[PDB]
Amino acid sequence: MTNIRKSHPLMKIINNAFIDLPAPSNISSWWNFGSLLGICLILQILTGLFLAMHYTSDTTTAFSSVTHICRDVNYGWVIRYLHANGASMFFICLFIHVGRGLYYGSYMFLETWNIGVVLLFTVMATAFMGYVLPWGQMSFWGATVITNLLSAIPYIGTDLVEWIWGGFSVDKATLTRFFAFHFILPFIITALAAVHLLFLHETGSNNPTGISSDMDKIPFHPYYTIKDILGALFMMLILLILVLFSPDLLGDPDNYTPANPLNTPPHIKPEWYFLFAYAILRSIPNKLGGVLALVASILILILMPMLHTSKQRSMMFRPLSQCLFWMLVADLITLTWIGGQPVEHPFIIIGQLASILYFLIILVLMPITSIIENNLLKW
Amino acid sequence: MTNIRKSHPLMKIINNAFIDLPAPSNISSWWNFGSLLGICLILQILTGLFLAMHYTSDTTTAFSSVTHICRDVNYGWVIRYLHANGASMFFICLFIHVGRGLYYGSYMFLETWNIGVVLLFTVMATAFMGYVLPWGQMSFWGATVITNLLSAIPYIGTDLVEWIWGGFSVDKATLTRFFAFHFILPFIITALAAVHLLFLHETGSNNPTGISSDMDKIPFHPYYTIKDILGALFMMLILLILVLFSPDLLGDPDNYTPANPLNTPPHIKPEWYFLFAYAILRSIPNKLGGVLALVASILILILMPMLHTSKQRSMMFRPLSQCLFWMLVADLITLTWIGGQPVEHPFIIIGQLASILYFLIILVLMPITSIIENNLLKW
Amino acid sequence: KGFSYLITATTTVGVAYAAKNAVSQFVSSMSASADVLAMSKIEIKLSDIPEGKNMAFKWRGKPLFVRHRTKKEIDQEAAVEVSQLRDPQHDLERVKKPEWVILIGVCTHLGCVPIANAGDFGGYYCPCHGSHYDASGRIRKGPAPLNLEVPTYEFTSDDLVIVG
Amino acid sequence: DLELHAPSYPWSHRGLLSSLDHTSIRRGFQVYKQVCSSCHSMDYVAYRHLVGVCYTEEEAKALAEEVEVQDGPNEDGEMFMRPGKLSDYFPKPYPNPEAARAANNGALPPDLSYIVRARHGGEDYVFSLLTGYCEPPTGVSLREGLYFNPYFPGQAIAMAPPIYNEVLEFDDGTPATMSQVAKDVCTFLRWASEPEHDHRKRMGLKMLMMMGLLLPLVYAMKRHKWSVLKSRKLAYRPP
Amino acid sequence: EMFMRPGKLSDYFPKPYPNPEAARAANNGALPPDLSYIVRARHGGEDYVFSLLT
Amino acid sequence: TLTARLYSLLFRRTSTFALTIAVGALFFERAFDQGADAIYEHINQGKLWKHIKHKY
Amino acid sequence: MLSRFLGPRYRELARNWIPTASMWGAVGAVGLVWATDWRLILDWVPYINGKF
Amino acid sequence: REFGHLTRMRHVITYSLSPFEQRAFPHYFTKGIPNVLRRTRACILRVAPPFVVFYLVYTWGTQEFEKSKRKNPA
Ligand code: HEC
Ligand code: HEM
Ligand code: HEM
Ligand code: HEM
Ligand code: HEM
Ligand code: FES
Repeated sequence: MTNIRKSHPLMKIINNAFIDLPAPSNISSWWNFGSLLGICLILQILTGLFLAMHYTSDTTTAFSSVTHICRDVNYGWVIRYLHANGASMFFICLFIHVGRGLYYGSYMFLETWNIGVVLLFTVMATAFMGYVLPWGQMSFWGATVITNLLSAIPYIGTDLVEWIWGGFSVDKATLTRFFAFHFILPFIITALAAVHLLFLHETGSNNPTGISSDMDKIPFHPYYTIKDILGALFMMLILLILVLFSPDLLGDPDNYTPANPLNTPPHIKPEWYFLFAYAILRSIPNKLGGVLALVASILILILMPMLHTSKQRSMMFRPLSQCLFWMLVADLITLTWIGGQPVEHPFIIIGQLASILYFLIILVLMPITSIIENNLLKW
Repeated sequence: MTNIRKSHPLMKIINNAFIDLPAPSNISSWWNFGSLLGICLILQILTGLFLAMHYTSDTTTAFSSVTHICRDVNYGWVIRYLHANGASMFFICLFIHVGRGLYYGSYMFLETWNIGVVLLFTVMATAFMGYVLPWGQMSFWGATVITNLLSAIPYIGTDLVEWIWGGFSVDKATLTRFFAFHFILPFIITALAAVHLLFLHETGSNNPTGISSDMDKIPFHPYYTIKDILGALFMMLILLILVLFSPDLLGDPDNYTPANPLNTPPHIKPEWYFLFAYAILRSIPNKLGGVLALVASILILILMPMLHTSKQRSMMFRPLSQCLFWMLVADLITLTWIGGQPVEHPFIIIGQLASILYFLIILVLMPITSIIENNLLKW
Repeated sequence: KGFSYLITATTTVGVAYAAKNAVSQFVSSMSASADVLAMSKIEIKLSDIPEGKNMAFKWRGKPLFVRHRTKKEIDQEAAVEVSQLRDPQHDLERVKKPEWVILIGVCTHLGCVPIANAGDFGGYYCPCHGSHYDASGRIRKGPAPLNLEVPTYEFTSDDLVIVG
Repeated sequence: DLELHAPSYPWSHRGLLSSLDHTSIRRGFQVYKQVCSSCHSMDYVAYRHLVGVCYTEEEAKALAEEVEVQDGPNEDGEMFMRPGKLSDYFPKPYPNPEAARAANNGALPPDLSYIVRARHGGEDYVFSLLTGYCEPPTGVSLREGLYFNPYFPGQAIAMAPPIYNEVLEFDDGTPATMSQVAKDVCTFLRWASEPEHDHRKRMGLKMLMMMGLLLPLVYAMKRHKWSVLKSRKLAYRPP
Repeated sequence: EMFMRPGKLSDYFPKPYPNPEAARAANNGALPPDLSYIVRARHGGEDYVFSLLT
Repeated sequence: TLTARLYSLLFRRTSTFALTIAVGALFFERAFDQGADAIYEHINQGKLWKHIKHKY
Repeated sequence: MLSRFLGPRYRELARNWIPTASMWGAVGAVGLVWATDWRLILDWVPYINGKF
Repeated sequence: REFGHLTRMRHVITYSLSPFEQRAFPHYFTKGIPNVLRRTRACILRVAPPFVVFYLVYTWGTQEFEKSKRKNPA
C-alpha cells in the first residue's frame, strides 16, 4: 500500500508542487505575490469568460454590448469592474514581483527569470490588446497611436501596421482580431506560468538572505497554503475596495464615450501600468530609437543576471545597492507620472532625465556599486 | 558534460514522452489514430482562431460575418471549410480510436479510458456549440431541439433550460455564450489530452496481441515519429479531398439559409456524428427515458472494464467476439442512418431494434460470449 | 547513401513548398480583406469639379474637400505669411498643384464639418465653436489647435485625380 | 405527395477538375439583372465581385453606374439618391421583408446569394424548377394566383413564370431560348454561392499532384527507417 | 410602413433627432453628446456638469 | 555514379543539405506552379477568365 | 566570458566552424527570400522573375 | 518505464542490417499480394456478414419508406 498523495500521477505532481515541496522558512510576504499573480490570473480568466458571454466584437455593437453588460445583465457591472480592476491589480502584483526578483537576487535562477520576462511581455500585450475591446474614444485612439508606433520600424515596418490593423487603420477587423488574440493569450500565459513554476521547483525558491536554505526547509502544505490564503484575501480586500467604491478610479473617463475617429481626445494616454514605458518612448526624439528604448526598458531584465557582480546574491547586506534600488523605484514612479502628463515644459526635460537615469542606474550604477561593495568587504 | 535531451527539464519530459518512450514494436496503423487526433486538434485550433478574427458573435450579423469570411477575406473559404471538415475528421478519428480501444482491450488501462471518455464528452459538446455559431436554419433549430431535450429532467429541468438557453428562445445571449464556451472548451480538451498521455505512459501501450510487450519495446523517435507523420499526411489527403472537392459533402444545405424562428425546416437533424445518439433519443418514447438512454449510450464506455470477462485482453484470438464487435459497428452505422431518416413506419421499429441491439451487445452479448470462449478454450 | 538521402531531400522540398503555401494563406488571411481594399482606397475624381467649388465626399470615414483654388485665392494664400501661423505650414507642402487642393473634412478642434467660403480669411469655417480656417488648408487662428489634415492624394491624370 | 428528385444534369462544372463557363456567368448575371433583379435580391454579391470573373473593370463600373442606389445622410440629414459604384452591393428589391411579402402575394422571394447552395439539388433543382412549370393534373386544382411546379416542395409555388421563351436579348448574340436562359442563370447562381469554384479546383489539382508525389516518398522514407525492424532475424540458444 | 405607436416600458428613451447629422444641422453643426454616459465621461463628474449649467 | 557525386558534393554536409533543399524549393515552387496552371488552363480551354478577356 | 573565450584553440574552433555557420547563414537568407517572396532579390535570379 | 526496468531476457540473439543496405521494398508486390490475400481470407469471413446485413436492412427500409409514402387504391 502506498500514499495516493505521492503515488497517483496527478496527485504526485500536486504533492511535489505545493503540498510537500520544501520551502524556506524565512520567506517574507514579498513572495506571496507570486501566488497572488496566479490567483489574479484565475480570477481574471473566469471573469473574462463571463464577459465574453455578453460581448459582441463589432464597431457597431462593442460599446453598446459593454453598456448592456454594465446595466442590464444581472450583476454585470460587478463582473466588468472586477475585470478592469483585476487587470490593474495583476499589474501591481507583477511589478511588485519583478521588484522582489531584482532585490533579493532571484534572477540567479536564469531559466525562471527568462520565462518570467516572457510572461511579462505576454501580459503587457494582453492588457494593451484588451483595453481596445470596449471601443471607447481612448481605446481606439490609443490603439491607433501604439500600433502606428510600429511604422517607425525600417523597411517592412509600414506594411506591418497595415497587417496588424487588418487594413488602412484600426477598424472592425482590428477589433475582432484583438478580441480573438485577447481570448487565446491568457491560456498561453497559463502554460508559461506552469513552465516557470517547473523551472523554479527544480532548484527551489530563494530566501531574503540569499544564503541557501537547504538546512532549514519546511513543508509547503501546512504553512505556505494558509499564508498565501491570507495574501490572496488581502489582495481581494484591495481589489473589491477598488471595484465597489471607486470603480473608474484608474481608468480614464474618456473611455465612457463612443469611439469617434473624427475627434482626437485632449490627451491620448495609456494605462497607469503603461505610462512609464510610453514616457520612455516619448523621451527619445527619434521614432525608431523610441521604439528601441521602449522595448529595451523591459528587455533589460534579461541582462540583470549578467550585470550582477557583487559576491552577495541578495540585497539585505548591501545598503548602497538598496539606496540604488529605491532610486530606481522612484525613477519608475517619475516615469509613470511624466507619462501621465503632456509633453510640455518642464515635463520634457524631467522625462528625458529620468529616462537616462533609469538605464544609467540599471547598467552602470548597480555594477560599479557592486564592485565598490566587494572592495569594502575585503573581497 | 551531459546530454541536454535527458537533463533539461522540458527536454526531459519531451524525451521520455515522445523521443525515447518505449513503445510496442508491433502496433498497427489503428494506434496511429491517436496522434492524428492530437494533430486534428492543432490543425483545427489554428484554423478556428483565424475565424474568430473575422466572426462577430452578434445574432443580427453572425451569418453575414460567416459569409464575409467565406467571400471577402483572403483565402477565408479555405479556413472555414478546413475548420468544418476538420471537425468532421476529428469525429471520424475519434470513433476509430474508440473502436481500437474497445477492440484490442485497451479499455483495461482504467484511468486513460475514463479520461478518454471525458475528452469525448468535452469535444462532442464543443462541436455542438460550434455548429450553432454560423446561425443557419439547421444551426438554430437543432440547437433549439437539443437544448429543449434537457427539459425532460424532473423538477429543476425547465429551470436549467431557462439558464443554459438564456430563457426566451435561442437568441442573442445564447449565441454569445455558445461562442464563449466554444472558445474556452478546446483548451480544457488540450489539458485533458495531456493528462490522458500522462496516464497512458506509465502503463506503456497495448499491442494488438494484447500480451505485454516489455520484451520488444523500441524507441519512439526513429520509427513512430515518421509513422505518425505518414498517417497525418494520409489524414491530410482525406481532409483536403473533402475540403477541396466536395466542401459541403458532410453538411446540410439548409444551413446556408439565415436562421428564421418563423419557419421550421422540413427536416431537423444534427451533424452526422451526433445522429448515433439522436436516433437513440427517438427510440424511447418517454422524454426522460430518452435523455437517460442518450446519456447512457456514451456512459456505457466506462462500464466496459467491469464487463470484461474474457481471460484474453485482446480480441485477435476471439473470433466469436469479433463477430459481435463487427455486429456492434454495423449497428452503429444503422443507428446513424436511422437518425438521418425521419420518423415514419419503416424507421421507428428499425431504430428501436438498433438501440436495443446496441445495448444488448455491450452489456449482455459480449460478456456471455467471452465466457463461452473461455469455456471453449479450456479455461 | 546518395539515393536514400535523395528520397529524403525530395520529400523535404515538397514539404517546404506545402508549408509555405499554407502559412502564406494564413498570413494573407489575417491581412487586409478585399472589402476594405475595394471600398476605401479608391478615390478617383473627375475634373467636373469647377473653379471655386468644394463638393465634398465622405471617403474612408471622413469627408474631403476637393477645392478648385482659382488664381485669385491662390495669390491670397501665397501672400499670407507662414511664421505667425500656429503650426507653420507653407502652401507649397500643403498642396502640389495650385489649382486643386485635397484635404480632410473634419475640423481638428472637436470634429464636425467646416463649411466652405466662410471664415473671415475666406476658405473654411467650423461653426460648432467658431473656428475659421486658412483657405490654403491651414488655420490662421481660432479655437482649433492645428491645421486641417492633408491626405496622401495623387495628382496623376488631372482629369481623373485619385486620392489614396 | 412525393417530390421530384432533380435529374443530374451534365453541368460543365460537374467535372472533378472542370471549371465554370465564365461567359455563361456573364450571360447569367445579365438575366438576373433583367428579370430576376425586379423581385429577387442577391445581397452579399457586390458589383466589385463581377470584376475579373464575368465582367471587366470598366464594364462593371458602367454596370454599377446604370443603377441608382441610396446613400447616407445628406448635409441636411436627408437619405438621398446616388449613382452606384464597385464598392456597392447588388441593389435590392422592396426594402423590408414585409413589403416584399405584401407585393408578392404572401411569399418572400429568397435571396439567391446562397439559393443554389441552400437547396438539396443545387443547380439541378434550380434548373428543373425554372424549366418545369406544367399544367396541373386532374383533381389537384390549386388557388387563384398560384402556379403548379412539380419540383417545388408542396407542388404549389408563388412565381409568375419567370423564364419564358424570348424574354431577354443577350448582348453576345446567343438566342433567347428558355433553356439557354435557365442554364445561364443557373451557372450564375452556382458562381454566386461558390465564388471560389475556379480557384478551389485549381487547389484541388495542385494538392492532387503534390501528394501524388508526397505519399510514395514519405512511404519510402517510412519503409527505409523501419526496414531494420522488418528484417530482424531472431534466434534462441538456451543452454 | 414604419407605424407609430404609443411608447411602452420596453422602449428606450426617445431620441429627439432621427440621425446625428440632422441634429448637427439643426442646432449649429455641433452634436449634443449622449447624456447616458456624460457624467462618467467628463473629468470631474457631476461637479463638472453642474458647474457648467450654473 | 551520378548519385555518388550528388552525395559527395551536396548531401554529405547537413548544412549544404539544407542549402540544396532551399534552392530546390526555389526552383520547384515556380516549376510546379507553372505546370499545374498550364494543365488547369489546358483542361478548361475557353472557359476561364484568362481565355475570354480578348473579346473585352 | 571575455578572456576565457580568447584563446588559441578557441580561434581554431572558430576557423573550423566558419564555413558551416557562414553557409548556414546563406541557407537562412535564401529561406527568408524564398518564404517572403522578396521581389528585390528574386527579380535578378532567372526563371523565377517570370512569376512577377 | 524507461529502458532498463522493462523485462528479464536470456539467450536471445537479434540480427539486424543497416537501412542503407536493405532495399526499402523487398519483394513489394510479389510477396505483399499473397499476404494481403491471406489476411483478407482470414478476416472477411467474420467482417463481411454484419456489414452486408446492414446493406439489406438499408435497402429494405428505403423501399418500405417509398412504398408506404405512395398512395394506395381505395
Ligand atoms: C415577379 C416575381 C418573380 C420573378 C421574375 C422571379 N421570381 Fe423567384 N420567387 C418569387 C416569389 C414570390 C418566391 C417565393 C415562392 C416560395 O415561397 O418558394 C420566389 C422563389 C424562388 C426560389 C425558391 C424556391 C424554393 O426552393 O423555395 C428560387 C430558387 C427562385 N425564386 C429563383 C428565381 C430565378 C432563378 C428567377 C429568374 C431567372 C426568378 N426566381 C424570377 C418571385 C419571382
Ligand atoms: C491575462 C489576464 C487578462 C487581462 C490582463 C485582461 C485585460 C483586459 C483589460 C484591461 C480589459 C479592458 C477592461 C476595460 O474595459 O476597462 C479587458 C477586456 C476584456 N477581456 Fe480581458 N484580460 C484578461 C483575461 C481575459 C480572458 C481570459 C478573457 C476571455 C475569456 C477576456 C475577455 C475580455 C473581454 C470580453 C473583454 C471586453 C469586456 C470589457 O472590456 O470589459 N479577458 N481585458
Ligand atoms: C504570469 C505572472 C507570474 C506568475 C503567475 C508567476 C508565478 C510565480 C510563483 C508562484 C513564484 C513563487 C513565489 C515567488 O517567489 O514569488 C514565482 C517565483 C519567481 N518568479 Fe514568477 N510569476 C510570474 C511573473 C514573473 C515575472 C514577470 C518575473 C520576472 C521576470 C518572474 C520571475 C520569478 C522569479 C525570479 C521567481 C523566484 C523568486 C524567488 O525564488 O525568490 N515571475 N513565480
Ligand atoms: C473541439 C474542437 C472544435 C470543434 C470540433 C469545432 C467545431 C466547429 C464547427 C463544426 C463549427 C461550425 C462550422 C460551420 O458550420 O461551417 C464551428 C464554428 C466555429 N468555431 Fe469551432 N470547433 C472547435 C474549437 C474551436 C476553437 C478552439 C475556436 C477558436 C480558436 C473555434 C472557433 C469557431 C468559430 C469562430 C466558429 C464560427 C465560424 C464558423 O462557423 O466556422 N472553434 N466550430
Ligand atoms: C481528445 C482526443 C484524444 C486524444 C488526443 C487522445 C490521445 C491519445 C494518444 C496519442 C494515444 C496513444 C496512441 C494510441 O494508442 O492510439 C492514446 C491512447 C489511448 N487512448 Fe486516447 N485520445 C483521445 C481520445 C480518447 C478516447 C475517446 C478514448 C476512449 C474513451 C481514449 C482512450 C485511449 C486508450 C484506451 C488508449 C490506449 C491505447 C493503447 O495503448 O492500446 N482516448 N490516446
Ligand atoms: S470642432 Fe471645428 S470649431 Fe470646434
